[PDB]
Amino acid sequence: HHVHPLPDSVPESEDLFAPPPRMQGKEGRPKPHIGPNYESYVKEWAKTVGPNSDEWWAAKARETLDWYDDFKTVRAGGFEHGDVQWFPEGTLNAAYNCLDRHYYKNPKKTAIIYEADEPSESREVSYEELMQETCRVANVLKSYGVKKGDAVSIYLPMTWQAAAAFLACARIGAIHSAVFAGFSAESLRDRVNDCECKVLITTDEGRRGGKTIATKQIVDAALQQCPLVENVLVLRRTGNKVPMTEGRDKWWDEECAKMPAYCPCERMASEDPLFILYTSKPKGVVHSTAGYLLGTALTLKYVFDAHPDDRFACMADIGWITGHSYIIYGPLANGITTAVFESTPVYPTPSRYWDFVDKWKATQLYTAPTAIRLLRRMGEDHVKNHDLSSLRVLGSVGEPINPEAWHWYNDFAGKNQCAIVDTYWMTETGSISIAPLPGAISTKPGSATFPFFGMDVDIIDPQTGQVLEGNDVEGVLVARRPWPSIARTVYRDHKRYLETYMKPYPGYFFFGDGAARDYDGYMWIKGRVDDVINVSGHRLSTAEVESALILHKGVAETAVVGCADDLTGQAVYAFVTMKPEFDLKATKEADLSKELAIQVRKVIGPFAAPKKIYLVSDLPKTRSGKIMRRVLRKIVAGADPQIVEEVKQKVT
Ligand SMILES: C=CCOP(=O)(O)OC[C@H]1O[C@@H](n2cnc3c(N)ncnc32)[C@H](O)[C@@H]1O
Repeated sequence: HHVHPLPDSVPESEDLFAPPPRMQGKEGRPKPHIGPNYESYVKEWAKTVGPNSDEWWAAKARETLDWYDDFKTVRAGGFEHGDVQWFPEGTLNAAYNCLDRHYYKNPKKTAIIYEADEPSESREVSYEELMQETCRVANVLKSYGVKKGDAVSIYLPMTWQAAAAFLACARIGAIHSAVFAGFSAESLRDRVNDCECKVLITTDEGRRGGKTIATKQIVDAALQQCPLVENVLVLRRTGNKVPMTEGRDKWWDEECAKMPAYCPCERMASEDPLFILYTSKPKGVVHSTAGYLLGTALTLKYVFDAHPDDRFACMADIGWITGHSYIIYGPLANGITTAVFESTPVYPTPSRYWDFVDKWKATQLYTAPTAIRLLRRMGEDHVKNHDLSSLRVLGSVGEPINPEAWHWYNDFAGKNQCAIVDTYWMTETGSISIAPLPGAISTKPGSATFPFFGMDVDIIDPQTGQVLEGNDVEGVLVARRPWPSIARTVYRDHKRYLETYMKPYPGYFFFGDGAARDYDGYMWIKGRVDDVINVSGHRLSTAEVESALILHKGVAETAVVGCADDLTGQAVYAFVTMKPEFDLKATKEADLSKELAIQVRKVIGPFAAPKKIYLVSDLPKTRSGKIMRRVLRKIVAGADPQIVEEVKQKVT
């Protein structure tokens, strides 16, 4: 075979995992929406793509969402000029479909499981309580003069009220622009200025992993260079003394106390912007209302086989698109219970995730590979002794998942009884693009499998632009047609939007990842095209090599980048993080990096061997969990910021 799976210790003949009994409607579990085999997936998938899919999408749009005014046209526009349209004549409100209509049905039903940084301070937040706090904040925003189309910045930590902040902006037609609680004043500054918002929401302080976040302090430093900001709503999260600017800053609780607990919904056009999300100049991705909301609802319902009574647990942060889509809009659109996790995976201990699952009986869990590798690094005592039988599905998101981690996830977290869904997508896709449907697809470690409804992808040659037709091919991934949840522009920078995604390969959407469709049709996302290494003509993906390195005993996490090599063009350079146990004194470093080079030669090839390996305590990662390989590539070429100092030193 030309295309090989990500290196794994299990033989390929014993590495295919059919949907287990919890996803077969047995043991009293819900029957999956799509099942039981790959055929049942294509039968429905094929309805959602091609020129004959309008009828299907028109129905799902009316099945999934409540509409103030119905739509006439289903889709229009294209990539060329960035004029994507979906249900343009229709109107709705995001807050209504995430709150009101569910409050009217079961008001005492839990909407949010607020898992506070301290486990004892956790509680349930019903829809009634959530809708009421949302309407109060909306009325506060309206009292500040916020109008439909105005941008509002949200600098909130993972407290449950962040959902109220989001939905309050969408209730009145404003455009919220959420920023990671923890970002520096300079990063916050640039994002508050680009969106030109006049209102800012934040807390006095944040709490994560037992460490405080001086949100109001960082905000004060930022707003010194944000002239437009006139009003700041400050939430009392810790109650510790923080500076408050007279006139500009008002307390959340005191402002909401003056307002009613209901607020009418603004009638939004399908294509009115819902939010701006800036990606780490700053790129403010913009999403519309109807299309983004429909994509998050359908993906959640089908990719996680969500049912009315489930308790979905996405452990991401709302500063990330993963939180936007699968903490707030997605789950609450479907009217179920969702989790707001304020802590880390290892506070107070590396058992927190599992203490959480058994406490609330999470029916699905959804986190990043960087966290799965973290818990793997901490031993199996923290997880082995839990029940966790309430789970049915386990999700990975943010990067390629090494089969080694995929197995640990499958073994201990799911006790080999849960489906593993490797969900591939981007901030610019709005919702999950390629992922296995858990009740129908048999999984391969590290493979996203097949594309989701509305997504028709192709493998194109990166230079010629020709479609590699069929199986056992590899290249760069691209989409053939728009999908409902696709981003519509970059805020006040539609040229960057077209030049980044639409002009590289005229006719398609350009994700920026390498991909391979193996002999069975499974898709394999190998990493960022920018991270590809060209060793004497061979194109090495970062997932291939990293997955191989983590196959050696004691390896915790790895990151490989490229650098100029006179003989080979580029050479591979590896940054390796070893587990706590591994005694770096007893074992010669030279002998270790030599065993690793061999490990790569044996499974990949004699060209993928690193020309140099660096041992480091950690890796440069973003808040979401992405490994910042561009940094490592820049260094070799000459979150926790203190990790860059160790790299510049260990490399030099
Ligand atoms: C997850 C959504 C939000 O991610 P965002 O911050 O927009 O970054 C998107 C990128 O994450 C990678 N990526 C994400 N999921 C996967 C995945 N499942 N496998 C491999 N790479 C992945 C892949 O490079 C993609 O372009």
